[PDB]
Amino acid sequence: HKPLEVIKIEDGVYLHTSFKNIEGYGLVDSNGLVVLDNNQAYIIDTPWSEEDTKLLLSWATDRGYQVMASISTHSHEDRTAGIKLLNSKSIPTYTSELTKKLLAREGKPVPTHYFKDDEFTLGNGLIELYYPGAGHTEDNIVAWLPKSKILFGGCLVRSHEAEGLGYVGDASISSWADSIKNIVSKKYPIQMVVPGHGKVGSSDILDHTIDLAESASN
Amino acid sequence: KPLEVIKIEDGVYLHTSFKNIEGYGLVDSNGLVVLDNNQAYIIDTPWSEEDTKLLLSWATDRGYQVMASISTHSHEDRTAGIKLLNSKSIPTYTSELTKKLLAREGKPVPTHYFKDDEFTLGNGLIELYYPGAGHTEDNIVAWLPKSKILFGGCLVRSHEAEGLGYVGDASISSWADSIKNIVSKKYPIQMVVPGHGKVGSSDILDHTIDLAESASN
Ligand SMILES: [Zn+2]
Ligand SMILES: [Zn+2]
Repeated sequence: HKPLEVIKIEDGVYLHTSFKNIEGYGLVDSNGLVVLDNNQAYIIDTPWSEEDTKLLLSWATDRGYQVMASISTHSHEDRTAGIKLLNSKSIPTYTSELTKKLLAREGKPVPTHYFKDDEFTLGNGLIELYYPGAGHTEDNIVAWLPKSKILFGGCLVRSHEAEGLGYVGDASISSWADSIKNIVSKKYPIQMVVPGHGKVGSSDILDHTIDLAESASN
Repeated sequence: KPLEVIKIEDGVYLHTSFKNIEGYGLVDSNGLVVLDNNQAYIIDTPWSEEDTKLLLSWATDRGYQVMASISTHSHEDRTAGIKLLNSKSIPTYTSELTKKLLAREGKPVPTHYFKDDEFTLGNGLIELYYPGAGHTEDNIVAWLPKSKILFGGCLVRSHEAEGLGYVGDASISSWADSIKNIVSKKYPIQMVVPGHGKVGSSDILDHTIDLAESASN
């Protein structure tokens, strides 16, 4: 597959995108973020593979950044593949309590840290994490970046160009619209929503996602 | 999600296996089981060794003898059902080119292989043909004279497909020429089975040319 791409999307916020070859279908992209605070770096979702995680770490360290932590937004592999490698480098890895326990139940590498409430911050205010309820998975969380006004929605949100909800084998479809409404209730002054797959868009990505969820729910 | 097998004609069964793609949804992949009396031939295996196991179980529970498999190209998916069949002493066939491509990539290799651009399997049951590069450099197709079905694998796209699929190893500018070589065989095609998506008519070929020429620009 083609290798990790990293592109600046705001002052101190970079989009990292990994790619998978899907036989029969084509190339599929997966997004996360790197957030900088002076020379400290925080990774929101790892890349989709251990080797693209290695490239992400090298991106940061070649720039003289110290990688302080990762947070993964649910237990699925496009969010967590790199937890094994970061653990091996002694980089703190974080999920929610629920995500950590799901990983453990499945015999997957676990983060070295977790948070218990519906809200938590990383980087002492830099990244606000929120659990809005089930949708894409029972455990999906979102990250709000108050300085850049970026909401990282992960797979709980769908890009404009997405006509469906994606992989729903672990989804709670009938809960999903309510969980997006919970995000809206936070009154974040969102100017960009970053989905787990596809292109970055505005806050109207939330309304789009509600439409898809309500349609599927029937 | 587990294997599905369904009859699409007397003696011909469609097997469809599924992958969970984690930002897109479920992706299906097709192959065939072709019967001559109780003797069964597999055209492409499920992309999983675990689904191939189930396809073999499907055949032998019905009391069929699995005579051979044929693989249409060297991609990770439709092979290493090769590994499994090899282990059960079931002959596995590919083109010689496909065989060497696998061997070069250190993948499991078929025990059997054919040299020319044409080969017939099962006493006239299955006709294999190499039309040129397209989805891949080595892709072959299988023609079934009895049922008048062409298995196009990923060289052909379903009527519903809007793109050529995974094009990483494609010869896009060679692709329309290769479909043309299939048309040039003048097979009395009643159906075409794509590697992905719904089975359809011979117009699936024209559709594929249209995607290929379009892409070529
Ligand atoms: Zn997921
Ligand atoms: Zn292929």
